[PDB]
Amino acid sequence: PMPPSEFLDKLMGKVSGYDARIRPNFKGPPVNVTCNIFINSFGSIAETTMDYRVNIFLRQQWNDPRLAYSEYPDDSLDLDPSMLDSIWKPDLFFANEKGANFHEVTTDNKLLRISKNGNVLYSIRITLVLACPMDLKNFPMDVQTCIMQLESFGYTMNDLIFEWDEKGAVQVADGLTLPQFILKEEKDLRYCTKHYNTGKFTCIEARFHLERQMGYYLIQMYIPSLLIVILSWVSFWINMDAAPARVGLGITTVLTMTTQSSGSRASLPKVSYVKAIDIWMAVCLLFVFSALLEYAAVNFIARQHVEEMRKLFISRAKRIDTVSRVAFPLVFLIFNIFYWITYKII
Amino acid sequence: PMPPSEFLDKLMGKVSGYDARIRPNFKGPPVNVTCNIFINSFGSIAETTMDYRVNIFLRQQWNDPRLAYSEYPDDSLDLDPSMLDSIWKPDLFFANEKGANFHEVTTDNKLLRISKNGNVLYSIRITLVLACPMDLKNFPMDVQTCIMQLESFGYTMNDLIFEWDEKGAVQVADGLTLPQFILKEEKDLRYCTKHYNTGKFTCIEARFHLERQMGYYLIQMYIPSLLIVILSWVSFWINMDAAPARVGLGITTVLTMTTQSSGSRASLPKVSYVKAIDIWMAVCLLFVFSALLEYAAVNFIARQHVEEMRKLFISRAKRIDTVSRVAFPLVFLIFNIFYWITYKII
Amino acid sequence: PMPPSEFLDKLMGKVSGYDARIRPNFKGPPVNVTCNIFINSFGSIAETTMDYRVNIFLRQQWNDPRLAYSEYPDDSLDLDPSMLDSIWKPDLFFANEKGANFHEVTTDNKLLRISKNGNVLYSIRITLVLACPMDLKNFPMDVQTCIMQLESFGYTMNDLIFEWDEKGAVQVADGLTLPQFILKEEKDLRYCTKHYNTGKFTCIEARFHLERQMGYYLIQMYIPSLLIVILSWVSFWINMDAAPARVGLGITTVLTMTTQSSGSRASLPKVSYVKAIDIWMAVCLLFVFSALLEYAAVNFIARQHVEEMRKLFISRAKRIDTVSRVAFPLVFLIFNIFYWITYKII
Amino acid sequence: PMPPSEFLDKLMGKVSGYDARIRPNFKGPPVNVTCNIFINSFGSIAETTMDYRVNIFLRQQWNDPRLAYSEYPDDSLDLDPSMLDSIWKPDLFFANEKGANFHEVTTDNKLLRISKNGNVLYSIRITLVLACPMDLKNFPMDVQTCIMQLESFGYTMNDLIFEWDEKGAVQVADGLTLPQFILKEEKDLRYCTKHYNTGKFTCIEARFHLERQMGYYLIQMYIPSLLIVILSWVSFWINMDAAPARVGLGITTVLTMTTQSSGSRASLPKVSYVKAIDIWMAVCLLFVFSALLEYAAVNFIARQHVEEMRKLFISRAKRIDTVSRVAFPLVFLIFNIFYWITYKII
Amino acid sequence: PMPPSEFLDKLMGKVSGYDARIRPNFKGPPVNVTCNIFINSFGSIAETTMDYRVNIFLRQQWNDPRLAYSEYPDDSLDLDPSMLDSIWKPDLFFANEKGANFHEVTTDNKLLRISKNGNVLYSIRITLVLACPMDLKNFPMDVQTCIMQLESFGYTMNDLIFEWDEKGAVQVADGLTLPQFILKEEKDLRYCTKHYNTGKFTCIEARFHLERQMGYYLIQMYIPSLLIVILSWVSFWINMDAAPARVGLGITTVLTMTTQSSGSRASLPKVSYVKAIDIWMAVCLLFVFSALLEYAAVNFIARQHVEEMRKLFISRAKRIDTVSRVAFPLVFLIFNIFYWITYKII
Ligand SMILES: *[C@@H]1O[C@H](CO)[C@@H](O[C@@H]2O[C@H](CO)[C@@H](O[C@@H]3O[C@H](CO)[C@@H](O)[C@H](O)[C@@H]3O)[C@H](O)[C@H]2NC(C)=O)[C@H](O)[C@H]1NC(C)=O
Ligand SMILES: *[C@@H]1O[C@H](CO)[C@@H](O[C@@H]2O[C@H](CO)[C@@H](O[C@@H]3O[C@H](CO)[C@@H](O)[C@H](O)[C@@H]3O)[C@H](O)[C@H]2NC(C)=O)[C@H](O)[C@H]1NC(C)=O
Ligand SMILES: *[C@@H]1O[C@H](CO)[C@@H](O[C@@H]2O[C@H](CO)[C@@H](O[C@@H]3O[C@H](CO)[C@@H](O)[C@H](O)[C@@H]3O)[C@H](O)[C@H]2NC(C)=O)[C@H](O)[C@H]1NC(C)=O
Ligand SMILES: *[C@@H]1O[C@H](CO)[C@@H](O[C@@H]2O[C@H](CO)[C@@H](O[C@@H]3O[C@H](CO)[C@@H](O)[C@H](O)[C@@H]3O)[C@H](O)[C@H]2NC(C)=O)[C@H](O)[C@H]1NC(C)=O
Ligand SMILES: *[C@@H]1O[C@H](CO)[C@@H](O[C@@H]2O[C@H](CO)[C@@H](O[C@@H]3O[C@H](CO)[C@@H](O)[C@H](O)[C@@H]3O)[C@H](O)[C@H]2NC(C)=O)[C@H](O)[C@H]1NC(C)=O
Repeated sequence: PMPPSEFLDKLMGKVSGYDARIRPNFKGPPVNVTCNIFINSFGSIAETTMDYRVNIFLRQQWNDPRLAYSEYPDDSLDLDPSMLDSIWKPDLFFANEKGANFHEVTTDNKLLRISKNGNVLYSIRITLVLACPMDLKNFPMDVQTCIMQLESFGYTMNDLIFEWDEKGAVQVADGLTLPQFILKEEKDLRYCTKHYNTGKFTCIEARFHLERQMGYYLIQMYIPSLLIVILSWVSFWINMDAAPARVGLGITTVLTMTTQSSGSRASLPKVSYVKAIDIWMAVCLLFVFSALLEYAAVNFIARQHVEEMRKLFISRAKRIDTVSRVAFPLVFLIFNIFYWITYKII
Repeated sequence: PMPPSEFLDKLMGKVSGYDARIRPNFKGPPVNVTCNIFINSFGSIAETTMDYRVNIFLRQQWNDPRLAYSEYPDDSLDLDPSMLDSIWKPDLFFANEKGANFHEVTTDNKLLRISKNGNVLYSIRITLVLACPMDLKNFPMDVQTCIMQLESFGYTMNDLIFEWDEKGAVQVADGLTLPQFILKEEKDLRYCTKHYNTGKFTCIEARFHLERQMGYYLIQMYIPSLLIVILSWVSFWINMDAAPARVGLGITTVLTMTTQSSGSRASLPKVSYVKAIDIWMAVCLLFVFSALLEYAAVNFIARQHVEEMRKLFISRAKRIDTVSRVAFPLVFLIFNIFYWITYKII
Repeated sequence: PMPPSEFLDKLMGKVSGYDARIRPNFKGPPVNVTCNIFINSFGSIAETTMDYRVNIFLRQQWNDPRLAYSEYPDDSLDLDPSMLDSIWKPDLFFANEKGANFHEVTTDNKLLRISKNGNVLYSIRITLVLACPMDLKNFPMDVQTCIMQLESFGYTMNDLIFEWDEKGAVQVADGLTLPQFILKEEKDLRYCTKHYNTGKFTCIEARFHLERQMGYYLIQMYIPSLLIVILSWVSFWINMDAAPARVGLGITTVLTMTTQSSGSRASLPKVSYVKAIDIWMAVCLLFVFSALLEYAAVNFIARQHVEEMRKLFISRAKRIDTVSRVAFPLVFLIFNIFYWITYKII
Repeated sequence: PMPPSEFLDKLMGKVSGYDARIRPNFKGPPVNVTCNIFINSFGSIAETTMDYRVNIFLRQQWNDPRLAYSEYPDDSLDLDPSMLDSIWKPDLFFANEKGANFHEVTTDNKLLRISKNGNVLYSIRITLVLACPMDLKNFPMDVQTCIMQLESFGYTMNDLIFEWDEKGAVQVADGLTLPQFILKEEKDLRYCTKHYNTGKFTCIEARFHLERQMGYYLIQMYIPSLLIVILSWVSFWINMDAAPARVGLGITTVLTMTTQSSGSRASLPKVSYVKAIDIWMAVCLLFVFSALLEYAAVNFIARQHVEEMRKLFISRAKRIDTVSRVAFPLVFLIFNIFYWITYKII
Repeated sequence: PMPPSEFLDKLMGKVSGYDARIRPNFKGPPVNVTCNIFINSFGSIAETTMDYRVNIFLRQQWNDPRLAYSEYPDDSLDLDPSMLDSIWKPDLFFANEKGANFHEVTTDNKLLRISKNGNVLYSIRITLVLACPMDLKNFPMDVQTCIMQLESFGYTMNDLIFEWDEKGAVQVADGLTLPQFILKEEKDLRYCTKHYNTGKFTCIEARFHLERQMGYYLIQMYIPSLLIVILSWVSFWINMDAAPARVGLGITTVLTMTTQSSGSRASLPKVSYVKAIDIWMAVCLLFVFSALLEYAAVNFIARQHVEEMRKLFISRAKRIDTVSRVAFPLVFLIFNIFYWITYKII
């Protein structure tokens, strides 16, 4: 006899003086709530909004001496979420929620079991859209650090303390991959204790290091910006002194270079500073604009101008072509060395 | 006399000791819940978010010996959703919900009938937005496998086991078509039993094989990329040695080829690897860029340069034109053989 | 004396044995619920999602012999939605809901009146986002047929039957117009009785024939595609044998023709088959691409090439121009006859 | 003594026979509910959906003789929204809701006070997304008339009548401006009484005349369409008889004119008819396309062609240039007079 | 003994005559509620909608003499949100809500503590989407002032007065940064007392001065608009009297200048007036269009035209080139001085 749901209504009901509005160990030491999470889903990391969506299993463990049964033979008593509002629960929240919700499909997704000595496991499923500030100084090569922090709202430090457990405080699902990022295995765990004019409130947080996948931006933004500089080096071969087509190749490789420089920031926040994709576009814009300034310098030296003088201004307008045909694969190559050593090391 | 709604309140009410917070066969064998789904709607398969929306009829069948009436003459007793929170129900959920809801139009869309021996049918309507990781290595020719899995949240393996029924575990509606995909008839059914630090929980899943319709990408992305290579072969005929228009056709078929290569990935996730639509664009980019590098080689050989020597540099700059007029329909044709046999077989 | 709300609480309350969980005519003939709708709003007919939004007044009429009062002098008793969950209601739903909601502004928008013999009128306001598969074979000239179907969820055919009433089963508001479509006056009304593994369930449906307004696509997509073919016929007049500008007009009218062919499908689903707007773009793409292949054929015949021989290759390269200047207004006109007779008849 | 909340529970509670399900003046004259609104926010007037969002204070005043206290000394008794569902309220709704909601921040935003003679003031805050059909025949110069109508849902004309009050039936906030429109001060107030097959229901409505701000469309769409016609008049000066650049200026001013004609309708509904911005684009498309047909006519007359005959065809191909250089500032100016007098008067 | 939750149910329950529907100091002086906020998150400041999203901690302090306990030994009694609807609360709302919500993750995020003398602290977490009208006369250099105002809804001025506290009435989080703006430290605090036809209602508000970051618009919109003017100055060097390429550089630098002038207002509201980014685009449009009107003036003077007369029309068409090659770096530089002194001072 003695089923658990009838027995546990005796443990927390009208008799035995249990009050769900009062924390355990009242007028004594604070409640030590230890926590760990299990990340089911991760991603949709937007940058116009600067937020990310996570789907976690928030597990909470504390001790409640009023729920310590002694004569019931089992070791754990589950509690379905119909009677979930009948015991004490910590008032945990996230300091960067930006909208969140539970999951209530076919049953309230809430887990609650009570051990013999009073250890209470409390596991719920939460979908969060957490805010993290994006630092985009070196944009295709940055390592973002987006955090999540777990505060108390109504209980101060002298009544309720949050801790991480030592046995794997952040678990990650097995095949959890990201379309644009990779989640590094080392996850920092530190304190974030807040001081308001109301009091000091407990806080624990977990950093997540997000490294980008450079392989996408190496296809769309780097190679067509490297192919268009080779396209601007075709103008050094067309008719070798003067043409109406070297102007047509000098203009047109600045046009789509301006479009690709403007199209590279189509889905980005309007940040105040210069980033890594800017000084790849705004330096390769010089290598396609100096190729048209050269033909403007050739067509002014060649068409300026006797017998002796004919040997002068023709050998001077050919010296501009056959030297800058090789000098631009030296200036563009010495920048391409300097660009990647600056950013791949950082 | 004895109406069912008054009779069944005797079966589960205050008398007879029925408690909806306690599973059937308590302190005994686990509850064997068998399930099958009926897909009403399918689709809106996004790839930026990597998710799909489904609209199912979730049927659940278990046995409850406390609900086994004997003296009532009927074989089945329906139960409207007003008294739905009064019997035991399995706490099923989806491990990749990503937000979901019920349907509550004109009545809570819930079905519940109880047989004589205790068999309980439970059919509800759920709209899900399920997550599936997209593998886009061969993008217009891939066969996606998007899954859905049905776990328990509060009952472990020794208390509740999920199964698929043998009589058509996944039904599909009659005229259910997809705008971009086709749903294959063979649907895999296997186990996905999860191990956490709380316990081990039951899980059953059903795979759906989604094959794309290549007919859309054969019109927008393949034929204008095949027409623009024919457009670049017009330059082998214009004035046959030298023109200011062969540059104008050499530049311009790289411009919109760059735009079509960039516009082909307008609604795609920023994946790290190269896909099948990339190495169709980034190889046909060579066939429109080598056609301009040829005229840069023709205009350097023809305009380089006597009586005997005049026969040399004219017959040499015409040999470049009349051979590569036929060689490029050999190189582009030998790639076009190699590109489709690689991907249509896989 | 005897107010209705006090009298009707006697009619359905604890006394007289009324039970809102039991259908009328129990253990007898099925309940014949007759229905008609009033479409307030219609439209926002998307095609990427293939759905439409409607705003209806759902009226339901059935008979309930337990509500047949006799001695109260009035003919009808209204029932405000505070006591709405106290009588029986049919569990109607829509088989293609895709999310829906009620309207609860300043009062629950629900109407309920009870006649003397037991006739119960029940009118509620529902906003639906209904799904309909789009058939886009002849896209600017198609007649779409989007339906809505009204099923029962928990009551089978032997307990509850849906019917349309004979007195105008679908009413439409007076000034209801659509931005892209016109709603035809003939609305089909037929049965859609579903067979599941649970039972057979009643279903009635209403077809809505949606004919497009071709006047939008006649301005944006047809006239600039007809103007660009006239633009390609300008090249037959420029210098009459050879120019570096006939190449520039031959290239450029393929460029924006490719963009307009790609821009015409900017807000469309990725369907597997070819549609009517495709073979207007992909045939007028030939009339702007054959005009450049002609000048490539002229510049190869003119620049190929004596005294007698001079009369040959000049009269042959002029014969190509002065015949195809008139032949292309014959080939483009004989397609334009064949294109519209195929689609305006269907 | 005698606080209001204890006194008013006597006025509407179990004693005195008050029933909130029964309208005042029952079996008598209908209830005359007078209404006025206060528009806090207005705007976000979309045209793809053809709707606008408003944020109003809906005030309702009626008479309830059962709430007419006599011996309590005050003149008004406020009623907080905790007891809001305990007296009678009219079932007002909007016939063009398209989704709406209340505001429940820190308290249900509901006001309710009861005078001595029975006058009841009832003020709530509603956010509406109201539908209005857009008439876009003269699109940048139209005066839109978007309405809002307030019906009853359960009470017919012989039980409940809506009226506007004479003392400012529509108030507008002080600094309420709009980004694209201006709200005219004259607001029409008329009746909209509906007839259904259920009965006839009361309805009152208020028209809002919305005049556009033409200053935006005068910058983006009119001046670059007027600058590009001046750009097409540059071709009458370049080399004065024949050039390969007059073709290049003739083609290119049709290209971006086609893009600006297509880009002007980027965020507009797909209406069946022609509008005012169309016949500014589709007439200035002629003035940039006839300028290229002129050079095609010049290059056919000049290059057609003796001593006497040389004076003929040179003075004939120059007569085309020097007359149409001045005739096009006469034809484009006589249309520009005719265009604005047609639309600014209407 | 005497736990707080049992003691406080005596303080506000059935005994002691406490009524939560009645404000403190009834029939006396008004309730002086003092407020201060803590901005957690700020931003997503849209301009098409003209709104911003804030995430605040709304603290409210007032005095309630009915809650002034005397014999309980503690100084403050917390109150969890399960009993939150049992005492009096001010009916605060925001006059520009535009939709808002609470936060209910793992507990209702509400704080409530009661001191000994009756001081009641009440702190809740609210997410707001507040409306502010944008003034965009000088668009990249403006200082926006977006406000938030806190009114009462049901209590007039003679019953409830809102105030700001003197001890830091608006606190901001530590590392709160914005992607496009910076939040100035001086925050104005003034009154906004409203007068309706119902009464006069209290209101307090806080101004937030938002200054833009000009560094984004200095990269995308200013440098490619300054590079294209240098690109138009290349045409003064190409062949120095006449070319078919100076037309090709005169047309093309107007094309993308028109696109950049249209693309700069891609995500902006359709305002009626001219802004700062307009008269940078619409003046640099003149410097790229007058460079083509010069070559049309050169090609008409040079190609107009003896021995003496040959020296006239060649020295006249070269005087146009060599003077306007230096005059345009004087006119564009004297505007660039006048443009920034006008706007950076304001
Ligand atoms: C929750 O965790 C905190 C911190 O782990 C516990 O506080 C600690 O409690 C112990 C025993 O009450 C304290 O030790 C005591 O130290 C004092 C000198 O400070 C001395 O009288 C004894 O040596 C005694 O052992 C310890 O100082 C204290 N630490 C802190 C930081 O407060 C708390 O007891 C835990 N509460 C529960 C309910 O488990
Ligand atoms: C739910 O399904 C499971 C699996 O089908 C059932 O468990 C099975 O129960 C039977 C009978 O209790 C077990 O057979 C027994 O085998 C043992 C040796 O293992 C031996 O003493 C007898 O031969 C006896 O027949 C069977 O092993 C067991 N299988 C597993 C995997 O546990 C369970 O009974 C079902 N529960 C209900 C309520 O239907
Ligand atoms: C709801 O509507 C259905 C169909 O209109 C009604 O069913 C019909 O009921 C009548 C009278 O009970 C049946 O007529 C009977 O026919 C049998 C032979 O079939 C014979 O014994 C008599 O001639 C008798 O009149 C009729 O067959 C039956 N039709 C069907 C398709 O079932 C039903 O009665 C209606 N229920 C209510 C509550 O109005
Ligand atoms: C609500 O407003 C309506 C309309 O303003 C009121 O109806 C009006 O009531 C008066 C007095 O009952 C009627 O006057 C009567 O006219 C009849 C001839 O029609 C004659 O016997 C007398 O001369 C008498 O004065 C008036 O006709 C009637 N008007 C309409 C259109 O029905 C109604 O009484 C108001 N109800 C309340 C509760 O204020
Ligand atoms: C809430 O705050 C208001 C304003 O701070 C308080 O109103 C003020 O109350 C005091 C004392 O009742 C008034 O002083 C009195 O002035 C009159 C002449 O006006 C004279 O008889 C005495 O000199 C007396 O001190 C003061 O005028 C009044 N101010 C206003 C603007 O009304 C109110 O009492 C506060 N309520 C609570 C509950 O704290």
